[PDB]
Amino acid sequence: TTPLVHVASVEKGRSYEDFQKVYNAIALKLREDDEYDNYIGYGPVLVRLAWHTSGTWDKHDNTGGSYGGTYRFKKEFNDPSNAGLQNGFKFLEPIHKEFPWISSGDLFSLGGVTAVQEMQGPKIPWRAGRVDTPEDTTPDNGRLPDADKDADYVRTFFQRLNMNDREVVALMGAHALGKTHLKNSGYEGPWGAANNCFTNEFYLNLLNEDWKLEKNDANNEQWDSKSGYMMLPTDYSLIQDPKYLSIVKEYANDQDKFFKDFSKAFEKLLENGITFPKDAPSPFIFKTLEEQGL
Amino acid sequence: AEFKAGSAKKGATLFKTRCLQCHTVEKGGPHKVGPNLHGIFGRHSGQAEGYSYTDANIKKNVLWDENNMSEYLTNPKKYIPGTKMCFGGLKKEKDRNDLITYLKKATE
Amino acid sequence: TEFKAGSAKKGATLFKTRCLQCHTVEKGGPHKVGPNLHGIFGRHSGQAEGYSYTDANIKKNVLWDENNMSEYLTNPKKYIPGTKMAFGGLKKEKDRNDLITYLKKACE
Ligand code: HEC
Ligand code: HEC
Ligand code: HEM
Repeated sequence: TTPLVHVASVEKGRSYEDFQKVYNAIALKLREDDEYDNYIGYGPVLVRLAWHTSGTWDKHDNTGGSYGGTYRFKKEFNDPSNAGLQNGFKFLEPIHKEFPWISSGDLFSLGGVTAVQEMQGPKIPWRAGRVDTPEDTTPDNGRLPDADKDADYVRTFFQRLNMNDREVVALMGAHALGKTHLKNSGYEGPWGAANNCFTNEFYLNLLNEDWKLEKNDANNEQWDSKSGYMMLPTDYSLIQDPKYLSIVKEYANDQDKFFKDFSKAFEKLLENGITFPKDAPSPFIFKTLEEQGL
Repeated sequence: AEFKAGSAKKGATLFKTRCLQCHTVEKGGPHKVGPNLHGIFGRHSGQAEGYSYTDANIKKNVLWDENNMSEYLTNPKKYIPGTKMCFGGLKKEKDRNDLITYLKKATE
Repeated sequence: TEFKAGSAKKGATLFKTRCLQCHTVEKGGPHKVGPNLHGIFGRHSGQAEGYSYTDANIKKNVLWDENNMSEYLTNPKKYIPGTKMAFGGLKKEKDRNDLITYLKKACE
């Protein structure tokens, strides 16, 4: 008859205590398997995983998005845009086996929320209820952003995710986490030095480092600084565009502000495409391990 | 925390894998993301000449020794709230002892 | 000259790749973010017609010769602080040679 709607349905009897148990499981494994990627740990790749699985959404026909958890299928799993994400998938496998009742999309998104919180970032309210959909619902590759582009490209790309200037700049601050790996994306290097702590370092480095546009070993160009950091062409476009620059500057000078906006934008990202019943529960705000005397 | 002598070799590996990213240990070595650590034991926190410390680190005004260093490395932000050093900490005593045994030697 | 002179096929792609988004060189060519660059060389900075220049580009009034032009491209904001041209600069002499040479020829 007409267009797709995805209704949030949380499994019977499953509530906040259940999901907090899953959060804890991820947070614990994040601490136990700490050697990954030269001790950066799996936090950054989990955040990138939550973003890539949600970022396939197209607001115009409601295809893609985190709802269906389709990254588990071949086509999306092998999207070149997802090179390296297999690591986050493997990290979460045992977790899913311990908690078989949680949906795939619910697990991928919760993984990003847990990683952000456990890396001392802002609390990200989260809502359960994503439901696995058949392989046929797997979007084709090509929906994630190219990093070799400019501000106009970034702005129009994010319009497809219903994101505005503020939301775009805030979400990009996640690049404070982890690093680019030449074998994965054709780009190499960290955006900063505090790779596994969620801060506003991305904006600070963008504004305070001396950047030089250079070719890397994969023959792509990236902006490099003397400190050994890098910025993708799309990251640097945030100080090339005037509108974006003003927001970069305000986050560079106010982390609490960045945190609040990032929290709102990341949850929105994670919930795009999802219709939540009006009688559905208020979003959950999980306690960190630290907050549990753990 | 109470330091107990350990393995300098294993401590060297811990340092290389967990600290070198941001710190050098040789005398006259350069500051990097973090302060060069030569002469760290016996000096007060935030006194490395030429490095821009956080306000919190300097105010801790801790005269570094093997014991409070062990306490610090167990949970940096906990011991010095607001420090900008990004590091969750070495939770195992054995790990902290091997590392400090090495640091005592490498810096000395 | 003090500035050498290079390949103009290279300069061409460098210009198409790094300057084209904002500037034309053809005669009559339309201003974009940047002024039409036709007959740049031999003119004073800030003269293109019916293009609005930051007072900074006007008040510097320098004749554009392949030499002051190369100092400029290395770092547009150091050269004409306040300029609004959003370019990081060409850190490579060949590039600068290669480009200028191209320009020399394209903006005749
Ligand atoms: C990602 C960065 C990074 C890593 C990894 C890191 N540090 Fe630090 N460290 C810093 C920074 C930055 C400071 C400055 C703290 C401040 O000013 O708040 C610092 C400060 C310290 C201090 C206090 C120095 C003084 O003079 O007061 C000690 C001691 C220290 N680090 C030891 C180590 C050891 C040992 C390790 C590893 C087990 C380590 N650091 C890992 C960045 C790092
Ligand atoms: C993103 C925008 C942008 C880019 C990239 C760019 N330009 Fe500019 N250019 C401008 C603007 C805007 C101005 C005027 C600046 C002002 O008024 O301060 C300008 C001014 C100039 C001027 C001075 C014009 C005059 O009449 O004095 C020259 C010469 C020039 N650009 C050449 C170049 C070259 C060569 C490149 C690339 C290698 C380049 N531009 C890249 C936008 C750009
Ligand atoms: C213009 C949009 C974006 C582009 C082009 C982009 C591009 C990239 C690329 C090229 C990498 C390196 C991958 C690798 O080589 O391992 C990466 C990593 C990462 N991105 Fe982005 N990104 C974008 C938006 C985002 C957003 C919105 C988030 C999350 C909110 C995000 C989170 C991450 C994380 C945390 C990593 C580090 C992964 C790791 O260390 O394994 N990115 N991104």
